[PDB]
Order: sequence, then C-alpha cells, then structure tokens
Amino acid sequence: NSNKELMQRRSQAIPRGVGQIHPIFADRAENCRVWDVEGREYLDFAGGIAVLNTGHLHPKVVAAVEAQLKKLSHTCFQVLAYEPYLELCEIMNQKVPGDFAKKTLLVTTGSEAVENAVKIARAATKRSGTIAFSGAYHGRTHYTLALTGKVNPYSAGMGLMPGHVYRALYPCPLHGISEDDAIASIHRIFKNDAAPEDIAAIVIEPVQGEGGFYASSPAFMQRLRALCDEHGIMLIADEAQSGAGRTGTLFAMEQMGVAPDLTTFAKSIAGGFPLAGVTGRAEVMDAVAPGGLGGTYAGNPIACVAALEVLKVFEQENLLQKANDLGQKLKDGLLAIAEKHPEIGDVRGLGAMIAIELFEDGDHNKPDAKLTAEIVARARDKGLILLSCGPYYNVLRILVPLTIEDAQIRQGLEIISQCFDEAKQ
Amino acid sequence: NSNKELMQRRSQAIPRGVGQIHPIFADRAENCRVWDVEGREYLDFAGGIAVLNTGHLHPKVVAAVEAQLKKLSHTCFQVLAYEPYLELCEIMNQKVPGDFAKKTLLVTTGSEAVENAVKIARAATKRSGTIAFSGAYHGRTHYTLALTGKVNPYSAGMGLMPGHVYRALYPCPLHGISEDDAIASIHRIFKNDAAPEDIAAIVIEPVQGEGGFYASSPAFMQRLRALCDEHGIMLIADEAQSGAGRTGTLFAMEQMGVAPDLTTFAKSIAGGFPLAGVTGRAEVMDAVAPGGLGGTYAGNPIACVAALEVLKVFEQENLLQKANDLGQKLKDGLLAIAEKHPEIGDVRGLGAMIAIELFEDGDHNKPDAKLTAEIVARARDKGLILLSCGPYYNVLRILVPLTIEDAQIRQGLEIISQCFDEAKQ
Amino acid sequence: NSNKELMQRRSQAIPRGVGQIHPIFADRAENCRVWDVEGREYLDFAGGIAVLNTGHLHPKVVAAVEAQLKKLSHTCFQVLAYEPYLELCEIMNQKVPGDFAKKTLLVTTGSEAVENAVKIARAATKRSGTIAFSGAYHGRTHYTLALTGKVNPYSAGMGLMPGHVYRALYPCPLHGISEDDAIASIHRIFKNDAAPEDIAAIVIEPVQGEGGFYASSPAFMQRLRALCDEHGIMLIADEAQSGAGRTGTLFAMEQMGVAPDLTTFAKSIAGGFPLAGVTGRAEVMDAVAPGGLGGTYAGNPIACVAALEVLKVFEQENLLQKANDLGQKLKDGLLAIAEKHPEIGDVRGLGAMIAIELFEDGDHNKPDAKLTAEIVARARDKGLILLSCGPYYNVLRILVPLTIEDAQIRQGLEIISQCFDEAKQ
Amino acid sequence: NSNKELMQRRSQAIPRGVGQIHPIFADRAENCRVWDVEGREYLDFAGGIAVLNTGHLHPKVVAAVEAQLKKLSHTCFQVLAYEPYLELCEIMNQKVPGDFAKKTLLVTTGSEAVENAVKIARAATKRSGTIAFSGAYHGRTHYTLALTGKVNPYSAGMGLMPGHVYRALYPCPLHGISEDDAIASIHRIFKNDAAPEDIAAIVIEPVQGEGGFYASSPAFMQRLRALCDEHGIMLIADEAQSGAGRTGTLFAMEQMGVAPDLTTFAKSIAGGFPLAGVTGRAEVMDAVAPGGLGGTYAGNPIACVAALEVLKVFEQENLLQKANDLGQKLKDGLLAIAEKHPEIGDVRGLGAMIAIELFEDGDHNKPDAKLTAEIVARARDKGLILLSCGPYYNVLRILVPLTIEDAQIRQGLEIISQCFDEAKQ
Ligand SMILES: Cc1ncc(COP(=O)(O)O)c(CN)c1O
Ligand SMILES: Cc1ncc(COP(=O)(O)O)c(CN)c1O
Ligand SMILES: Cc1ncc(COP(=O)(O)O)c(CN)c1O
Ligand SMILES: Cc1ncc(COP(=O)(O)O)c(CN)c1O
Repeated sequence: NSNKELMQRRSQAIPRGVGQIHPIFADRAENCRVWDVEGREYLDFAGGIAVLNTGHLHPKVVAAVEAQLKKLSHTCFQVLAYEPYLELCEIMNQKVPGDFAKKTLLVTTGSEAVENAVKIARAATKRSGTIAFSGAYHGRTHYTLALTGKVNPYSAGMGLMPGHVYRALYPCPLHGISEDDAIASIHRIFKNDAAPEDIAAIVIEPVQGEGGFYASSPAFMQRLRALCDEHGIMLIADEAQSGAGRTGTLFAMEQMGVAPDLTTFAKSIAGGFPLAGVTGRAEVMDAVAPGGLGGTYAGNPIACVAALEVLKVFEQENLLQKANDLGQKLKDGLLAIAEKHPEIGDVRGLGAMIAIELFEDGDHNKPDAKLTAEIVARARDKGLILLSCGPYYNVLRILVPLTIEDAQIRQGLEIISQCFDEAKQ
Repeated sequence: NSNKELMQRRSQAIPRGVGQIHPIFADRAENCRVWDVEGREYLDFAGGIAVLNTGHLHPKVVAAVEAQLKKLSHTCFQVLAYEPYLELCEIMNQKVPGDFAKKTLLVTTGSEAVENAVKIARAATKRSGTIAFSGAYHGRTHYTLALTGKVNPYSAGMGLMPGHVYRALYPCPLHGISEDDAIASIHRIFKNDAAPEDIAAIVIEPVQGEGGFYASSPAFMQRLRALCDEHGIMLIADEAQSGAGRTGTLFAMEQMGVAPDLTTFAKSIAGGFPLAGVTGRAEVMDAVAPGGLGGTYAGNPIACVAALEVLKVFEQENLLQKANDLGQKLKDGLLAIAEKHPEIGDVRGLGAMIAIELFEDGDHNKPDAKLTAEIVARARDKGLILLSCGPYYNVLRILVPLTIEDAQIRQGLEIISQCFDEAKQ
Repeated sequence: NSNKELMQRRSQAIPRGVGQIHPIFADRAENCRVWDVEGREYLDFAGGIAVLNTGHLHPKVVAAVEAQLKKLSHTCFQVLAYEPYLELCEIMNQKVPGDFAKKTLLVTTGSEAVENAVKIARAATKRSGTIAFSGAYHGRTHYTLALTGKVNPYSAGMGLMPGHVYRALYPCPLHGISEDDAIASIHRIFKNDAAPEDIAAIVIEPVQGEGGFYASSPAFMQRLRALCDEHGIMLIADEAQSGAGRTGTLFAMEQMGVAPDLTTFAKSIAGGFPLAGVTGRAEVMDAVAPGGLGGTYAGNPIACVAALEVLKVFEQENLLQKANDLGQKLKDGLLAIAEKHPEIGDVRGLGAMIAIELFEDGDHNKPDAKLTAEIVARARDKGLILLSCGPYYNVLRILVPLTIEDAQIRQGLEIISQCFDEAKQ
Repeated sequence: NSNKELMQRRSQAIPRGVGQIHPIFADRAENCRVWDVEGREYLDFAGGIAVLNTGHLHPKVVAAVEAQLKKLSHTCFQVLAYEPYLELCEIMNQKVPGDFAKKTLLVTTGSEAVENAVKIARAATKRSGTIAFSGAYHGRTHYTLALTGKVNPYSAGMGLMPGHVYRALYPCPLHGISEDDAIASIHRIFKNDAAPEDIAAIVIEPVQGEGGFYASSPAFMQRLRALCDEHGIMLIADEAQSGAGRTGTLFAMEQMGVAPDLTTFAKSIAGGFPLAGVTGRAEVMDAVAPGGLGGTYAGNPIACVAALEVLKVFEQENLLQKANDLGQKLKDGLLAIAEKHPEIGDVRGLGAMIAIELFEDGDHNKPDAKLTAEIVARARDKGLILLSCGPYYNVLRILVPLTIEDAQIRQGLEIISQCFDEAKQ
C-alpha cells in the first residue's frame, strides 16, 4: 500500500511494454481530484487521456450506472438486444454532424471503432487502400498501428505493420507544412502509389491528439471533403479524443463547415466506461452485409447508460460553453507564463483542447523534449498530473475534466508557472 | 416497451451489418433467467456467448463492482496505476498453465488480446508471420479477421484482409481431418510459403468456439508444442471462449498436458464486464519496449474487481466441478434425445463446453443447417435462448451459466427435446 | 583452359547464390552434344533446362537468326514495331489451345510471362488475389517466388514474399494427394482465407517441372476449369517448361480437354534465345489500358525469328510425334533398368517430359535424395548431363532435345544403366 | 508491307496494353539510321530507349555475336557455365564504382536486376522493407511496379501493388523539392511508417529516366550515402538507363563522389541484346544462400559477348568523351531554339543524357504536355524519332546513339527547331 512497493510488484507481474508515465497507484478519485494509495492528493490535468470530460465518477453518471447494475450488465447485443444500446445510436445519429440520414454501430474501444469505420468504408466503396497522416494516432491493433503515423514506440521491434496504408502530410504551418503541401501530399499518393479508385478512405483527426494538438482549419477540411467527393473516397473523422465536447462543440467536425461520411467516438463519450462507436451516412453504414459487424462486449449495457447520462450532463451543465470559457482562461494564463519564458513557442487549442509547445530558446525547429519532460516531473512533485505528446515529445497538453472548479483552474496554472520558474533556475 | 417496436427502431438506427440472432430486447436478468421488455421470461443457454459462466449479475461480482464504483472507474493504467489491475495480473500469472514465470497484459476485448499476443510474439522472435487454423475465430479487427478461418460474412465486400497469415488444418476426425493431416499441413506451410524462421506464432483454440466446439486432443497439442519448440515459434492459445472454466479446468490448455507461450482470455473472466488479456512467458511478454503496449480502457478498474471476484466465486462455489457435472448431465440428456432423432450425429464436449451436430438423415457429409436453425427458433418460442455455430451452421452449442440450478438443467433438456419431436411432424 | 580454373575465378567474381549443378564450362554445342573448354564431349540430357527442344543451335534456327542479325537486333516494340513480333503473336494466338479469339504479349523471361499473366487477370477481373499449388515453380521475382511453392533456397534469408497468394494442393496420388483433396483445398481457401470474388486467378502447371514432373489429369483440369468458370476466376497455365512440344502436343493443355484463359510460354519456344510470352482470351488480354504492358527487350527481334523458325521446324521435322516416340523409348529403357533396381519407384511422363523417382529400398515415404545425386554425379563422369528435381530432390528428369538420334538414346540409357549398377557395387 | 496494315494486324493480335509510340514498323537499321517496311528512313534519337548507345548493329558487336553464334546460344549458366558470363562479371566488378571487392550476378532484364538487387539487400540486412522515390521507374513486375513512382498506366486497373515499399521525394529544385525536402522525406518514413531497422535498401536512379531526366547532385547523393551508412541500409543504384556511359562516365555514380552498395545495369550494356545484371559489395552479394539466385536465360551467351564487345568499343572509340561532346552540342542547339520559344523552360543533362522540359507560357507551374506531344508527332513527320517522359509528359529526351555522326547532330537539331517554329505558326 505504498507506491514504491506497488511499482516493484508491477515489474514482477506486468510487462515493461506498458509504460508508466507516473509511478503512482491511484486509490480513489472525484471530478478533478485523485488520491493515491498513500493518501496524497493530485489535481488531474490528464483526465485519463481525454476520457474524463465530465470528471471522475460524475454523480449523475454513477447513479445511472448503479441503477443499470440492478437489471443486467451483459447479453451481447447481437444475441439479445437492449434499449440503452439502441437509444444511444438514435441520439448519435442526430448529434454527429451531417445533414442526412445516419446509422450507428457501437463497439468497445477507439481502436475497434476505427477498425470498423475502415471495414465499412471498404465495403461501401469496394476498395482496399486507406490514407492517414503524419503524426496521426488511431490505435494499437495491427491495422490501426499502420494508420498511426508513429512507429516508435507503438510498433517498435515488431516488424512492419500491414501495407496498403499511405502517408499524407498533416497541415501544420508552425512546422512549415502549408495546407497546400498537405493537399499536395495526397495527390502525390494518387500519382505515385495508389490511384483514387483503390482508396476506400482518408482517415484524419480533426485535431490530432497524441500528434501534438494540431488542429485542421475549416478551409483545409473543406478542401479534403471536396477531394473525397470528387473521387468517391469516404472521409473518416477519428474523434476518439477531439470528440465528446473537448473542442467546444460535441464533435470538432461541427466547426469545420463540412460533414465526414464516418465518425468514430470513444473516451469521454461514456465518462469512464468502456464504449466507442461509429456513426455515418446510412447508405455507407449499410454497405456491410448482415453478420459482418459485431463483437462480444460491444455497446456494453453499463457503458451505454453511462454515455446517455454524459450527454444529458453536457446539456444540463452547459459543458460545451464551459469548455470554451475554460480554454480561454487556460490560454490566457499560459500566454502570461510565456511572456516570462521564451521556451514556450506556441499556445493553442479549440475549446478546452489546450496545449503549449516548447522550443530551445524559442527556436521553432529545436524541440525541447528535455524541458517538456522536466516540467511533467516537476508538476507531479507539486501534485499536478500532466501528459506530454507530439512526435518530438515537446508538447504539453491539458485534458482536465470540463467540470473543473474555478479554483482548480488557478491552481493548475499557478503550479505550471512555478514549474517553468523553478526549471529556469 | 414492445420487442417489435424496438426491432423497428433498430432497423432505422443501426446498420444491417449487425445481425440479430434473437429479435428480443432484454430488460433485466438474474443468473440463468432473462426478462424482455414485455416481461416474458427466458432460460439463457447462450450466456452472452460464453461471457456468463458465473451467471447474470452474480451478487458477489456485483457487490465488488459496486464497491469499486465508489472509488474510481478509470485513470488509464499507463498514466496512473491502480491495484485491481496489478492484482488480477498476479493471479493470472499463477492460474494460466506454465511452470515458468509469466507476465500479464490487460486489454479490453478478445480481439485486442489476440492482436497483442501476436505483436508480442513478433517482438520476441523478431519474425512477422503467423499460422492459424481452418474454422478458427479470433476477432473482427483487420488482422484478427485474417487469423479467423472464415471469410463470409465477417469480410464480404471488404476485399482481402492482411497477408502473412498462413492456414493450417484443425484436427477433426469426425470430418476426415486426422491429427497427422493437421501437423502435415503446418510443415506444408514451412515448405511452400513461409519458413520456420519467419513464423512468430501459431495461434490455436484449444477448443474451437465459433468453429463448432471441436477440441484438440492432448496428443495433438503435444506434437504442436514440440513443433513450436523446435523452431523457436510461440504457441498462442486463444482461450477467450474456452477459458474461464468452461471446459472443467480454468483453462483448456491444463488438460492438454502442455503449456503455451501465450494465452489470451476474455468473456467469462469478468462475468459480464468488458475485459480481456494476455498471459505468457515473462521474457516473451517483456520483448516489447516501454510504450509499445497500452490502450485507453485497458484493464478497466470496475471490470478488474469483477474478474477478481469471479475467480473467488469459482473457488468458493466449486464451479469447475459443477462444469464437469453440468456437461455430463447435458450430454446424457442430449444422447437420450439422439436415440429418437438420427439427425443428431454427434454429442461432444469437455466440461460444460457442450455441443451437438446435426446431419441430414445422419449422413456425416450432409450438415443440416435448416434443422439447426429451426431448433434454435422453436426453442426461442418455448422460452429457451440458444446459439448455433460451426462453418456449416449445423452445430448447436450450450453455453448456459455454470451456476445453473438442477431444475433448469431439466427444463432446458425437456424444451430441447420437444423442439426435436415437434420438428418431425 | 580448365574447368576447375574457371570454377575458381567464378567463386571470386560471382556470388555463391548462383548455384552450379555441373562444375563444367561449356565452349561449343550442337544438337545433343556439348564440349567443355577441356575438349571433352557430353551428351546433353538437360537441354539448358527444357530450353533446347530443337537442340543446340538448330541450323534452320541459326540461319533465321543470322538473317535478322543483318537487319536489326532491337528497337523496343513499343517505340517502333517490327514484323517478327507481330507475326509470332498471330501464330501463337492460333496455336495456343482455346476455341475463341486470343491476343499475345511477348516479354523476355518465363518469370515476366507469369508476372504479366497475373497482372492481366487482375485488371480483367478487378481482383487482387491469386491461388497457386504446392510444389509449383513460377519464377524468381518477388511475386513469382510467392507463387512458387518452395521457400528454400529461393526465398531463404530474405523474409516473407508478397502476400495474397494462397496455397492449394497439387493432385499427386503417388504421394497421397487425390484430385478430391486438391479441389477441396481450393474450396478451403474460399471458405477460410479468400472469397472467390477476391481471386483474380488460379495459376497452375499442367505438368509440374521443378516440382517433380507430376502431371495433371484431364479430369482434374476439367474440374478446375468448371470451378474457375463458376466464379469468374482466370485459369492461368504456366507452360514455360511443359510448353513448346515437350509433352507430345505443342502445349500440355491440349491433352487436358479444356482451355485456360491465359497461357505463359518460354524456354523452348525460341530454341536457345531469350523470349517468353502470354497468350490468352483477347478481352482478358485487352483489360489493361495502353501503356500498361511493356518492357525494354520484350519480344526481341532475333529471338522472335528464332521462335517462328522453331515452330516451322516442329512441323517440318515431325517433332511432336518424335517426342512421343522418344518418351516411349526412354520409359521402356528406364523400366528395364528398374527391373534390377528397386530404388526406382516410378517411371512417369507425358511425351518426352520423362522422369523417374528414387526411393530408399522402394519405400514411397523415403525419398532418396542421396542416390539421386550420386546418379547425377556418376552420369556426368560418364559424359551425360542430367538434372534432378522435386521438393525432395529424388527425381531424375530427362529434358534431352527432341532432335536426338536413336543411337544417343541407346547410349544415354546405357550410361544411366551403368550408373545404377556401379552405385550399388 | 504497309505501316497502316501492320498496325491493323497489330490491333487484332497484340494487346492494347502495349502502347505504340510511333505507328511505324522498322525493317532494318544501322547505327543511327532506321528504315521502315515502306522504305522510309528515320534518324533515331530514341535508341530503343537508351539501349543503343553504341548504335544499331555496331559492326564490332555484330562480329562478336556472329562468332559466338557458331559455338552455342544457351546452356543456362547455373547448369553448365561458360566463359563469356564469368568474364563480364569480372570486368563489371572493376568497372562499377566502389573502391572495394565486388561480385556480379547476370540476369536478363532491368526489372530482374532490380528484383535481385533488393532480394540480395534483404538477405544481407535481414530486413524486408524498401524505399524508392517519387517519379522513379524500376520495371513492370509486381514488386518493381511498387518501387516505380507512377501508377498510371504502368500498374493501373490492377489493384494495389505489393506493400512495404515506402515513398520519398526525389530532389528536384525546378519543381520546388529541395535536397533537404528529399532527405527529410526519408526521415518522415522512419518516424511514421518503417523504422530504419526494417529498411533493407533505398533504391534510386542517379539520374531519373522515365521520371524526366532529373539528376541527383553529388551533395545529395553523399547525404543519402551517409544516411544509409548510419542505419545499415543498402544503397541500390539503378543504372539500367543512366549507366553504360550515357552520362559521360560509364556509371553515373562515378560523378557522385560515392559508391552504392549495389548497382543494376542493363539496356546499353549489351548494345541491343537481352542482358542485365547486379554488381555489388562482395560480402553483401554473398548474403544469399547457394541456389537462391538464378534464371533460365540469365547472362545469355550471345548477349554476354555483345556486352564484352560494347565495353571494348567504349575504350577504342572513346565513346565516353564523345558522350560529353554530344551532350554539349545538343544543349547548345537546344538553348538556341529555346531563345525563340519560351515554352522551353529548361535545358539539362549529364553527358549525353539530355532533355528539355516544356511549360505552357513558360509558366513552370503549367506542364505543357500537349505541345510535347505535338513536337514528337511533327518530328516523326520530319523523319526524326523522339521520346517524351516525365510524370507530366512535358519532357523531351534525347537518347540518340553516342556513335552518331556530326552531320546528323545538326540534322536532328534542325528538325527539332523546325518543329517548334511550325507548331508555332
Ligand atoms: C484519435 C484516437 N483514435 C483512437 C484511439 C484508440 O482508442 P483506444 O485506446 O480506446 O483503443 C486514441 C487513444 N489515445 C486516440 O487518441
Ligand atoms: C476464441 C475467440 N477468440 C477471440 C474472440 C473475440 O473476442 P471479442 O468479441 O471480445 O473481441 C472470440 C469471440 N466469440 C472467441 O470465441
Ligand atoms: C513452369 C515454369 N514457370 C516459370 C519459370 C521461370 O522462367 P525464367 O527462368 O525464364 O524466368 C520456369 C523455369 N524452370 C518454369 O519451369
Ligand atoms: C531505371 C530503369 N530501371 C529498370 C528498367 C526495367 O528494365 P526492363 O525494361 O529491361 O525490364 C528500366 C526500363 N525503361 C529503367 O529505365
């Protein structure tokens, strides 16, 4: 019942392959607070990696889950259906952007969601290839590791992942890749490796998560939409991390001015319970033949009621607006800290999907991974849990529950400021 | 509040890709009883497809879940660890067959488990190919669909799944495939398509589930073990369906007289909550570098305490001995019915993983898919939930909770018996 | 000069990868005779591996070549056409089996022939997968090595060859593979790994060459044709080695009672000059868009007139009939030797595609690669060039020119006869 | 005996997939002269696509061919070796750039050469992936089509080519790709799709042929060599078209200041006879196990003595020097014509590997293909045979034999000048 003892036991029973960002064993939690086995208290700015937008154990969510535990926990929908699954699908068909008839499939993880969205796109187009972007992250199954634009550590040592996945450039002006280069990198694929007629879908994160919290602009997204229409390519928006309200709208695509053919959701959608899904143009969704979709746990009853309560909470507690206000308050505080620390070369984010990127002496081509990691460690020592991300591990992101208290906003910003001041000593 | 009303809403909100064995919407359940939204009661012989060996909402399991629901439901282990995960791993390391040290990785679904088992074998052997068997089922992600020995419906319209997966024959004398043919088929692969030094693993189900409840014999499994040993090939045992006590021992491999290098488990391990995992040789498990294993929901807290409680229940309530007793009563009962119906050409099963196979006029070359389907439908009319399986859809399997009461064992057999008699005239 | 001296320079300037069956350097050859640099004379029963059906430098062929040599040796057909290429295609379109219009593509090597045949079937059916047989040999390019049913040493050390090539069993009663087993193995692929809708072609050798001179039966070929017809799959007959008269008919398929959709030809077609090609159902051949088929040396001028002359020589000199006569004399001579050597467990062959298989003590389960190799080495010391084959290197094949005189036939057989007697002493 | 009639015959016997640049049937030729079946004469500025650097039927080469034709034309080296093959390998071990021991493999086509070079690199490094450049061209086999950086028409309609071939950007300032962009595009592959440890080789054309006659600079080639050295990746130089003295030196790599690990050669190596090969670092060439390399026609006797004679002709006639002077006279004349026609936006080339690129209104962003095509057709009408190329087909290239006469260089330039003036009237 000590963090160190538990870490020792871990090294004996669990593979080192499962990294451990923080050597801490959480015991209990509530909203933005977490207590370890030693009773220490921490402020959670990671949110279980964008999974806790309604916070740890939201009362409404927990009450719903407890009620469902009195009825049943599993039947396997495809064997014996149940209402929570159907209801969520109906609601997602409406909530997901796209002014047309849609259908929803529930699965269990973000990885499976992307897996099924691609299987569906292939069935609908009768094509086999897919295009993803540099720095993308879509999961850890063989195929999603291929879609993921990061070999190390996700696929390191395992040999080459499935082929017929082509790499396009994600637009990122901060690093010299115009939206023109991005659109041009897709045409390069068409001309050099896979003609449009062999590409079932173009998979993209409206805002890259693990990739650095880089957001696609509406104009770029609009150009991509047009490129897919022109070629009959399904546009797949992976919103496992950008969805569930993190950006100010339930789904980031709503702010792009265009609708994808398929959308995946997970993480925060159920506020702490295993659930994910795929919503898309009905005709596309129906392309797969009966019996070709499913999974044992898919749309687990408890997770479904949890998701339904999360949606009601976003409405009841005005969480979308709070995401926006929270984001502005965070960037303002971050911009202040930056006026005193050159290493911070960028402060960005839609809604509450906030991040800052660190460069050596503000040199926009000198990723400061060491400083980034130093801040994470300092924040832990001050009781703050943070996550870094980005292909160069020089991006600090904030994923604190949207239900955060005013005081905790000040507390996190303060601690962060202290970290940059104590590191510069 | 009407099964048919709900089915209608289902067809407008959910893709046809998701099949529906029984057009019934469950509302609540307890042990082996399920009640639909109309209040009609059914006896559950499908168990959410082998996920409810401890029955629906086993009270010990639910109380554990309730206690944990008071502490936390999610942190993402890689970010902040927690005891239920660590603790289940230790238990699994001890329980899965193998006299060597093992390490366990917790994920969320059976597909993920197979996916990770293979990634681990690839990293450990530094090889890329894998071998699976005919009629096998390992999941619905691109790669596991490739391992799965069945294209339709799981892959129709989609195109070809990931390559570098070679097919071997599962031993099945009942249908002409001898143990010698099985083994010969692996050497044929070594000789024709992929040398031993390019095969990371041979994935096999000790007892094929979707494949028809065909069990491997200890003798075959031993030849297979020796063959893997000789080539440094990892033997992966997929015990998602055969595991968690279904066959009379916690894992089917315990009755094979040999131990695999890796074992994947799921479904019944958590008795109704989303969880799966991989347990294998520690040094093999540790071949993946830190950061190469993970997943957002992996080893969800709630599901972890559920699995821990399930294992305690197997001990306290003697479920393994009950499995063996249940299987004998079922097989005795089914053999009785077979005396009056020649169509029943085989009654088989280890422990409680019981199945009967139907043939037109007892002709072992004429699988009766029509009769099989009819029995399933007649049973539903009598209040019994059944599932069929096998590549020819002529196998009826029984996956009723091991916690079933004696009277319910008779009720089910009697119903099954009436279904056959009534299928005659 | 010295054979050994040349072998030494060889080991210094050429990689060990290029094996050397006979450590002999040829200087001159004519018809069935070869003289090495040491002036020693050899009777050639290998024919450059089935490339010299009209013998070394057939005078008619040489005269045609010399005449063309005065005109031009290369222009690259795609840039400037030339009659020899056009004229050969026209003749092949009519002589290749198939009661329908055909078109012919000329390439340079048997490997390229197969490569293009598969590319054309893929473009015509719009499918990507192919099926090949156990023990098959189709070339040494990445893709043809995948089709080739033998990994060592062709693919050894290189890793896995291209995917989406599935393995069926070649019918071979001698070793336990019945025609039913072979056809069942194709359905197995359809059910387990690749649906018919995803298979562009089934590649087969009417008579396997490197595989062991195992011939397909008309009945089997007919079942395969019906199976292909039923699923829209192209039947590709690789006749690089069985073609050009070796079996008694210009192409082996003529003796099968059915026509393939595509046929690849090579080796003896040009009697000792670099040339290969693909003749097939015209609309299939035309499925590829202009600019899609090509190659620099494709249908080389000198090699085309040689091929046109080889065809005339076959008519004028009655070689098809002679192949049958030659084959009968060889099989009789070999069966007489077999009456004294039990190790000879089989004497088989269509036309002059003759082979004998050696077994230890005469046990079909004990391939005698050692005796086989001894016969080859002894025969060479006696002035007879032989080649072995088969997956277990226990097959002696006879590929001697069809233009051989009766005396060389008696002579070659005596030499072979003595080798067996001296090997037992 | 009419071009039109032969073309009509062609449409009925040969597939449309084989495009016909010029609808002319050549009857005979000599050095740089070609006569069609109608007796019309042409000045060949295409050389059978860089295959006739020593011109059509060079008398010395023809005499060597004739002498060998009296000895033998084929035995299949790996069966019965022969001196011509051994001697050419010895010479290429010296001639190919690289101050260190080398070994040589002889195959038959430029495609097989690239196929074997990769096979060799994979065995040497024990890795499966490869990297090629945009606009590259390496052959028409499945695998070389994957390496080739152009889908249509080379591999269009056929589906997706073999995976595990990744795309980098070829340096090309003219179109905005800096050397840094090229090098960085390689790092992008290492981070996003295939770690260095999985890349067996990087394949590059010192000067892209079909790609538009774009040459790599010494500086870039040096960075590419350092990058390879650091990761253990084999650098494969494909000199099928750039080699055989086209650039002023025998091989273009000689002018790069660095040596590749493997080099492929073909086309002009044998002045118009089928031959190709791979020369590389001995230890690397030897990585393949014995028997792993081969080919029926490989290093054909007649093509070998032709290649040997071609190398002698280069030394005797000083063709390397003439290449440089030819290139200069060509550039000067083209720069002249360029002054009156702004459409000619670039005049480039190493040695005699000369090309000009056309732009609509000199606007480098508007690749003028229609004008390029017009020039080719006008030139044909004026008796000059030309070829275009480049990803946008706006590149005119000159591959006229190096043995061309001074008076014909003027004649050729005059015809081109007239074409531009007239196309602009
Ligand atoms: C955009 C995105 N897509 C997919 C996934 C995979 O989801 P899971 O971990 O639930 O399998 C993640 C997880 N961080 C993600 O951020
Ligand atoms: C042997 C086996 N392996 C893997 C799976 C896949 O598990 P999941 O559906 O939880 O993804 C199943 C599911 N019926 C199975 O029976
Ligand atoms: C049936 C078959 N197919 C293809 C090939 C390959 O031909 P090549 O060596 O000319 O590339 C051979 C050569 N022995 C063959 O026998
Ligand atoms: C650089 C290059 N590599 C490979 C090849 C393929 O050679 P082949 O046409 O002889 O098969 C070519 C032919 N245009 C080429 O230019």
